[PDB]
Amino acid sequence: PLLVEGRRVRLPQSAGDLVRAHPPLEERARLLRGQSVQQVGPQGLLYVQQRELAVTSPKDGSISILGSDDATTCHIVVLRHTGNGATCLTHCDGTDTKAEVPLIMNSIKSFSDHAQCGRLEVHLVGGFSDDRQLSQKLTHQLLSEFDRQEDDIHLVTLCVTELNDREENENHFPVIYGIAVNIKTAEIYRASFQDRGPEEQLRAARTLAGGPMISIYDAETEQLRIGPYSWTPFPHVDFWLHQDDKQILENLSTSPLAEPPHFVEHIRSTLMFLKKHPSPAHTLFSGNKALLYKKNEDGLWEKIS
Repeated sequence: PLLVEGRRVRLPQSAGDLVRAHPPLEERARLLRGQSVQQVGPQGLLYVQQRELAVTSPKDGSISILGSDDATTCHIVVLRHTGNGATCLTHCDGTDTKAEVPLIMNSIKSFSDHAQCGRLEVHLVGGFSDDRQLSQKLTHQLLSEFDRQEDDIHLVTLCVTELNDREENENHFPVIYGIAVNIKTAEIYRASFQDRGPEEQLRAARTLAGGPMISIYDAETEQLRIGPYSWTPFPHVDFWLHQDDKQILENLSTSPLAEPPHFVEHIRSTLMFLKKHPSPAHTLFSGNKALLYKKNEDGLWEKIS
């Protein structure tokens, strides 16, 4: 079940009510939202896209930071076992929370040396007071699915939906769009990311074409493993490529007036990839082999094999 201050949480309950009833959550939300946004460089970074999951631990000699960005209604989730340091960061968008939380739980529960020290701590960040109720729905699903777990999960950070909302000219949007977690130190902080590779477009196209949440990193070998992926031709991709920015925003985003400034540019690059690669299973991959990337000496991703 989900625990706060050592006691089970009553659900359903709004995130605002939960934080207001528990000073520790209120303090964490105050501090997190008050932090200035740090521009995190590529060294030792594993950037996690929407509908992706990455897990590793302090033993990792390649990755020291996990992060994700560009969350509007989406929630960034961090689950960490404080004893062995195993840390999983996931960028949820509400596609299948019921299936995604078990992916996160198993990502962490496989790690050994978990009984002598520490405990499971979960962190939820993202969303806003969007008039489609999408953020609120995702908050409810995440809290519910984590609470259904048998293991004790300690809710430490809850900065979602109305807690993450701001208003300008009567339009609402998120305060926090992105966060990073330092595997070694366990620090979670507001972050932005300029380097979101490798295979940025391929991974974006997979999600835009409707793929489910996937785990992208193999901690044992310290390798990003991308694909193989498969999809059918994206409907009317040419048509959507030739629409103006406004129609792209209103139709390919569920929070049209809250997206970051480079949203349309990024989705156009993704649509172009889909137009160029209508069926990638046998053209971007050979022998059902994944694309393998490792960190080089200077901390940047490099393709191998």
